[PDB]
Amino acid sequence: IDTHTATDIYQTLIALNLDTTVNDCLDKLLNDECTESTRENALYDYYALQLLPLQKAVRGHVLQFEWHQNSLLTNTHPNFLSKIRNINVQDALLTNQ
Amino acid sequence: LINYQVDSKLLPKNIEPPLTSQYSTRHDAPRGLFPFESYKPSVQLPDM
Amino acid sequence: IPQAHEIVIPSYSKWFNLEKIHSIEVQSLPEFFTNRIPSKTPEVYMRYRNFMVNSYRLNPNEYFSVTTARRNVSGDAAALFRLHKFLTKWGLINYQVDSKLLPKNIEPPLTSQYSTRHDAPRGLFPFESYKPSVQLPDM
Amino acid sequence: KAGIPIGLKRSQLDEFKNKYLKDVLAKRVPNPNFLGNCNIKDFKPPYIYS
Amino acid sequence: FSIYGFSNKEYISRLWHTLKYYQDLKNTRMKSITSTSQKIPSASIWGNGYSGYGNGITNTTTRVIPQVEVGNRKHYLEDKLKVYKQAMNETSEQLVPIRLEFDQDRDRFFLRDTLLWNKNDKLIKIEDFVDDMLRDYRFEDATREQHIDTICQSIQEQIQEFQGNPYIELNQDRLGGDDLRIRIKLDIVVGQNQLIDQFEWDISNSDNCPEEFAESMCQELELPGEFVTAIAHSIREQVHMY
Amino acid sequence: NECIASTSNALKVLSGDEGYNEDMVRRANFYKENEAMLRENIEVILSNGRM
Amino acid sequence: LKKVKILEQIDENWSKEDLQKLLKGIQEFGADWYKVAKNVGNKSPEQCILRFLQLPIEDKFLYGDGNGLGPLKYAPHLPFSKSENPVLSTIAFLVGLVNPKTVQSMTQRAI
Amino acid sequence: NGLGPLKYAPHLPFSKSENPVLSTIAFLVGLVNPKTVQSMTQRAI
Amino acid sequence: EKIDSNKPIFLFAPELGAINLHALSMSLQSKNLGEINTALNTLLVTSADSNLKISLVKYPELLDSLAILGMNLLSNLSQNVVPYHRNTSDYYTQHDKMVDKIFEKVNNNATLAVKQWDLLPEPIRFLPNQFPLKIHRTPYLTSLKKIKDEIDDPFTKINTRGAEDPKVLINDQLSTISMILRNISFSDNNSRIMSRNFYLKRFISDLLWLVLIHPENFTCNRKILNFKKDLVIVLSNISHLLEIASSIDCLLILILVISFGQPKLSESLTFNEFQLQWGKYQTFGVDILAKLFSLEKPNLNYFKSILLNNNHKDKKLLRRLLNLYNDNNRHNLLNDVVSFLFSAIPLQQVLSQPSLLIDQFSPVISQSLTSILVIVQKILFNFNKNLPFVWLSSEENIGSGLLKLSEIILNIKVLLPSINISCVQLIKCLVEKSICFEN
Amino acid sequence: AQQQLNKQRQDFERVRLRPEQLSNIIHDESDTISFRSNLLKNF
Repeated sequence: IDTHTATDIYQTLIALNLDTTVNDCLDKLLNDECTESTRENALYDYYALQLLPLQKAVRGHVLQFEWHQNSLLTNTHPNFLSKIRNINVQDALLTNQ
Repeated sequence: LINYQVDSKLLPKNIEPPLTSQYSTRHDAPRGLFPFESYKPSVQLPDM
Repeated sequence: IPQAHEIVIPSYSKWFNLEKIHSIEVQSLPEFFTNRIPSKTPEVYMRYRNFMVNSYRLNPNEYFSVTTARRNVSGDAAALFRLHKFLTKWGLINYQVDSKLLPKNIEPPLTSQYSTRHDAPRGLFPFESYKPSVQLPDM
Repeated sequence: KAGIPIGLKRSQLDEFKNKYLKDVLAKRVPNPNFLGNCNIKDFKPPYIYS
Repeated sequence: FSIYGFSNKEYISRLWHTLKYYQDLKNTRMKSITSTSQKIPSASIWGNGYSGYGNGITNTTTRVIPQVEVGNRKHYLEDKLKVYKQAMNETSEQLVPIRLEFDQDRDRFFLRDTLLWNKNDKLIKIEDFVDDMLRDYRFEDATREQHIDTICQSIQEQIQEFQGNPYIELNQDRLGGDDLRIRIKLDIVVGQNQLIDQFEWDISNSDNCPEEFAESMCQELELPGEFVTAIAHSIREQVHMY
Repeated sequence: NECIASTSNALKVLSGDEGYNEDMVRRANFYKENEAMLRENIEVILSNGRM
Repeated sequence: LKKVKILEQIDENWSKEDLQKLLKGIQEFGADWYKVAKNVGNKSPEQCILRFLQLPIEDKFLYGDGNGLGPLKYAPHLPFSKSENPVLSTIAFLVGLVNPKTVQSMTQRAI
Repeated sequence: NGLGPLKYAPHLPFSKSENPVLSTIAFLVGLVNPKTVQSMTQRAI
Repeated sequence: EKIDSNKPIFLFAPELGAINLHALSMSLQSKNLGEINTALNTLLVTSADSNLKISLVKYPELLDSLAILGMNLLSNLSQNVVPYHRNTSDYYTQHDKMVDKIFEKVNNNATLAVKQWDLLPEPIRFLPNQFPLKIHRTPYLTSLKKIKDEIDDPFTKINTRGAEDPKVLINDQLSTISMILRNISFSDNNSRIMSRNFYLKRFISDLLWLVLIHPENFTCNRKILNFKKDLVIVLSNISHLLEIASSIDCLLILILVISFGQPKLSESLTFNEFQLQWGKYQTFGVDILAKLFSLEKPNLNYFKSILLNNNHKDKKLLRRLLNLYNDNNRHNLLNDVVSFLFSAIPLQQVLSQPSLLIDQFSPVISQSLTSILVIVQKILFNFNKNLPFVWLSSEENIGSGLLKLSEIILNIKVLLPSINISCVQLIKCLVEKSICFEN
Repeated sequence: AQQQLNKQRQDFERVRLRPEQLSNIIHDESDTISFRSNLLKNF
């Protein structure tokens, strides 16, 4: 089974369904034989579906900040260096003293 | 039983500097607090 | 009285809020929150603290000293000293006394506002873009 | 003492801000503790286009 | 052909484009470092850091600065274990009225002040308090370093001769006290005005609190805080004299 | 399941990629479960003028 | 069809008129959160941003309420090959259907 | 909608059907000695 | 790999600008996650660098901050608590009170205490959950093998990331704190200040307890080994002025130091050569012991009591731990300590081939001899086993090696005159102690 | 003359506590472990 084409189909179907529901909201708006509840619901669903990508952008901004907050160099750079030294003559002289 | 009728704003009060609670403040942040960002995202629905 | 100056606090003092007491204040100044002395309560604490902050923010250019607070509010000078030092330590007061101007920056590419692209990589920003499947069987 | 002219009403606030402009024109160089002269400036997000 | 493809060549094309972007980003970062090394301030992909305020100015070459002085002073750092040790074992708030008076045709400087000090206080050293106070009055360095010792001795003497409140150290506390009443006389010269007053005060009662009384009087006459603290100090001073 | 998850994550790491799972963060539960984190982040971003 | 019934997010602290003002204000001013807040009134900018982020607009068009997406769940990185490793892709699709306890019982019976 | 991701699996229309699922099943069970298969499950003849 | 090398993850040293120690301290003392992580990363990048001095003399409170932070984290790690994004709030005359209380009572009928808390939490071992059941004495080579096995697994969780698991985040914060302490311990003023700091020693005690007694809460074996390395390096830089606070600390220090050797498989020496190229972390343990024994005050009295055999809780815990270690199975700890000290002297390697090797190894030989001599002369009647005789007749014949070392130095650069005398003194004292013990 | 003792202590400690670098500092395994190569091998 081809998984790459399956994911492509899934995403394209999402996009097409969004577009058809926007068209149907416009339709329910453009005829006057609908009630007031239907027309109000259509108008505000239109507003929401038109704001969807801005919501994605703001969510992505906040999630970027959140991912950056939890980042530490010891996790990303496991081979970070430190300050090793050797035991030398001065240690022994100091112990004797 | 005492000073019930006196209009408020006529009662005595302390002589103090006014309140600064409804003020707008700016924050001074260190260097590596915010990430670097690329990719200006759509912000508009794609044509189909 | 309208706001006449700009008010800057450090970013780590974001927790501070008038008409509220944080756990940092309780942990750092415990003498006011143990019910051992009747003249040291959270109400008196908020009184003194708000007095100091309000009186500083009317002229941020000037150092707000301990002698003026000691002279204008009534209490032992030691507790007022401790509270003034706590405040001036966490920002919140005297933070912009002798302020300097930032000269001017030279901006190399990609270090400026409105410097973002559609073709740039999306390192973080978890939302991805997919290739539309336009092929006769998939159609 | 706060620097407000005197007896300002709720209606004059913005004029006061305009007065601030006049204040520096009547040289004088503003501090970073001057309304609208902060050293820190907003850094707009990527979804804001301009 | 789309760069958002999964196949094999589109994935690697995307990786190559990402690598090229990050390489030119590193080039601009090196440009910023080099430009700031030659003392030409340059903007950075990480921002400016701290701007000119407290905490000083980032965007210099590179240093380790212990702190930035605020008002030409260093930050006060205390011992938190001693703080909690005093706070968790406290019982009373014995307050001493302290009066400082120095003339010029005597020790060289002139200075007058009144103050209240808690005698059951082991946290703050009188030398630090006096140094801070002399910095508040904007004394020159030489004069401060000369006279801090005299002022500290003056303050230290008055604490030692404050034996205390008798009706407390000797347990009397009769809920109404005895009737020993005295006249308390005020003469306070804050500003260009002078408040003169006189009232009766009972010194056997441990319920009489001078702070609340002074606060009430200054509310009823519309006076600033200077009068409040002066009146509280005067009441306490004369009560202790008796 | 563990094998599939580990292979995908190994590919992600070898490509030099990071971030959240896209399918998890397109849904509304993620934002009603992480309420406190989102509040704190929004305040920090606003008060600094980044929002 | 499926309708994105937005005006049912009436959760107690918000209200139908509040939601309407929020949506119309964001449609007017793009990301001016202060103008949107004063358009709604009685609520601060941060509450408006929170409510905006929590709105479930897309959810009805996504695959499921929460089986599972399966391999598709890892969308950007999919190490599968129909040509070279034909068994693993099919099994990746199939593991979602089965009940694992019966699978354990059957393999133990086989052994 | 019992089968979650099998909906999106591509297939040529109207002609030349291919069977991934049944082929995988027949391949995987063709390796395991039909007697122990009969013992494994009751579905097998 | 190239992309990872060019990605903008964090700043490097040339672009930190002016670094402010007060601001970093205040960032650490706030309870914001992002502030803490930024402060930690800046401190790591600075302290790991050369040409950048973090002077604690000019701002000492910084140290306290770090230690205090660490302590709380350890607590939260032991009791399975996560401190960030708590979903809680995080905020908070007698005559007048008599009067308005009468008022409240009257209105209610009409309608019809001191606080106490500590600055730090109770240590880490008095908690009812942290009671010793087992000592984890994994050697160094076995630990390396475990680290290799856990990284070379197909289903390895070595790169979960910090935003996907909170326990990984707490562990990363603790690792950064420990690396920072290790890096800054490398200076005279900082080491002198760190030797007397009260919070640092309490943090060291808590971390030792959690690493040796209850290490199940860490997510990686490599993090455990790195904690141990950081501990021995800090102690090596600091122990020339350290005063120990408890006996449990002495026990845990002994166990940590001898864990860096190579045990074999009591009647003989229980440690092997531990070659030379295999590791150099053993020399740090030798150095720690030689310097800590120098103080015939609290430290010497504690070590004597431990090797020969709230204060009630400490006595119960000490008895529990000694019984856990030794399980006539007494003085196994003495035997192990002395066998470790003997195995640190590279006898076979220097004697096999000679001047260059002893010139390069004279410090570790000097301090090993010093520690063994102190133990033999000052620490050494509940014994039921002639210990110095089992050291003398140990089938490895260390006496012959000491004598041959003395001779080689004789036919032969500031320590050799002391090493000669130490060798001969040690041989003589071992023989005399053998005879007296048999008596 | 307590400052001379302090200068002597400083000179001694600068030599004693100086860290080695890019040299004989040679590390064991668990320091020179490549995560990338192990991830590739296991893949």
